Amino acid sequence: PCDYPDIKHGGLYHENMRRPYFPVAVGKYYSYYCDEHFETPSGSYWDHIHCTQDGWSPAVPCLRKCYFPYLENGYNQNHGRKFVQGKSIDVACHPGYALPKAQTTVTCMENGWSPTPRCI
Amino acid sequence: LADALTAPLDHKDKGLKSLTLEDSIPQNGTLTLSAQGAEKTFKAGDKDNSLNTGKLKNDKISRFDFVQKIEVDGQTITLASGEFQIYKQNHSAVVALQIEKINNPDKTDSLINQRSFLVSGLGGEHTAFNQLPGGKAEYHGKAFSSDDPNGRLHYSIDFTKKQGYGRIEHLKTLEQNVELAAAELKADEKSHAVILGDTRYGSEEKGTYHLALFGDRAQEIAGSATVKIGEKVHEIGIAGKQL
Repeated sequence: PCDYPDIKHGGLYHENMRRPYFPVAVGKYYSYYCDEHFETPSGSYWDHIHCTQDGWSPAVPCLRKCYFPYLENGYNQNHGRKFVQGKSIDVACHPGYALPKAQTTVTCMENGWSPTPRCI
Repeated sequence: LADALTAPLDHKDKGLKSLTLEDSIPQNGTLTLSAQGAEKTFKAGDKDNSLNTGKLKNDKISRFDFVQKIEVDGQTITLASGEFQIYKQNHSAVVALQIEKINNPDKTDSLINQRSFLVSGLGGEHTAFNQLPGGKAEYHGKAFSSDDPNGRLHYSIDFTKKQGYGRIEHLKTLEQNVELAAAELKADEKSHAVILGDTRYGSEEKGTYHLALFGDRAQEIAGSATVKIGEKVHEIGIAGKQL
């Protein structure tokens, strides 16, 4: 029996209606959304969260999505490209520019790009 | 349709007159509705901007073309697009989104075909739990799903027993009629009257339904239901009224 889902970076649709009926039995499912900069594992802004014998599924309902920014003094072959949490990408700077602290790649983390994709 | 997107609110209109769309606006972006050469944009932030439902036909689905957008690195990109479906009543409304296409993850300025149907929200004057009449009430109206807008809703509420039950009929995409099992009528956080229970294929459980009561005398019900056939989740928009 699953209690109200703590959907980090998301939440339930029809929250007010559904809230008074928790806990829910195994097999129950609800439509949920993801906040700004986040997405469902299916790559959408919404999906269904399921009450399984192992608890709420998906276990990580909302994943960060990082858009590759325009680089002043860098090559823009990846501008307006979407990357999902965990994915990394090489940063190609113009000659005489580099990523700070001798970095070669940026990674999409729960709080955004690490480090910030910038050619100093 | 065009008038609903441009014209202002007037008392002379057949209610529900105004509807807020906050739940249909994802990722703190914008929602743009278009029909008959007209256009209106809704931002997730403000609640003062609303759809003029007073211009729309009662007891019918109104269909607007939709586009959900987000602002990223100066540039504004399309998150999703499809058909916005609004079913209108006197004190209530059911909003469903038929998503036809989503943002292409590899080419953000373009789109990929991906179909999904979501009942995103409701609207109207909610019935306070303390405004519930005595005895029983019967409701009749629509049930609508992905490419299935002619289903029927039959629903009965025993206010004294704080309980309701009903049925969804004539949904082409569903093999059987959907039983809306005996469910408890409760007060939510805002002290509004709500019902939530099981959807069934006879006696076999398949999902959940929930309804909110609308109007000062619980004249209407509006909500949503789900049916799970194998791994496919069917979302259904439901709304009825006292005849």
